[PDB]
Amino acid sequence: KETAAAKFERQHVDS
Amino acid sequence: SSSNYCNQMMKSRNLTKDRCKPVNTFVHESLADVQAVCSQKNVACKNGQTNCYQSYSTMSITDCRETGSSKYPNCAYKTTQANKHIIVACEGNPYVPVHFDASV
Repeated sequence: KETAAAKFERQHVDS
Repeated sequence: SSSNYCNQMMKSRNLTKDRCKPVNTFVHESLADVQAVCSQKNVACKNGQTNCYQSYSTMSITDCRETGSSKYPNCAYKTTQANKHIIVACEGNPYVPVHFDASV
């Protein structure tokens, strides 16, 4: 299931 | 729901598949450089808590904001590209970004 850190990455990082 | 960057990425990253999210910011930097902000300049978060950190440098960011015309299911976004300092709230061990507090 999705952690807060994983959710931050999915929603805000576009490497 | 359509072809500009924000419409495409908000859908792909599962932000607008089941609602229209009003605003969202994407940072165009490597993940480890975004994670490095958690040991840069400590600042208070908007809510006064103190686990926020501001990047020393500006980072490439795209702001996505719903137009006045947007309605689910047809979410529509205005795309604004800018280079700004980001502020993130950090938690855990490893101490990593968990919330985007602002760009300045």
